[PDB]
Amino acid sequence: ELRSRSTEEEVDAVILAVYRQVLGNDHLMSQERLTSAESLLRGREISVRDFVRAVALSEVYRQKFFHSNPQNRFIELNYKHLLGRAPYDQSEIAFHTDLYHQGGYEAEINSYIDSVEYTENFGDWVVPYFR
Repeated sequence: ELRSRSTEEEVDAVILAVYRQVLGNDHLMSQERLTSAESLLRGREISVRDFVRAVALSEVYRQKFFHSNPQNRFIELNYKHLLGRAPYDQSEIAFHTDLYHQGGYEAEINSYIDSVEYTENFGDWVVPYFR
């Protein structure tokens, strides 16, 4: 699914699809919906990537995958949700454990989202999907 201009139903589908990919489902509580960022995306004020980022940096993502998971599970889940793939091997897990230890939560999350690999596969306007 890609952005563009025709949207409306399309925008709606993009929004739900981002939730499904990044959080694992699109049936969240209303307190969990990032309605402000949804509005920006709909109004074309931010991109699909921006919206993916807002979801991954939200308290919803933090509580779902980060806080109550061992670090290596958090990392594996980052790979699956943000890049649409499992880590290639344990070296990727070691590398991001070091990244996290050194830069913190947001540095870790943004590493995937701003990555060349993300740009290459999804860019600014395609909803991430499992590859």
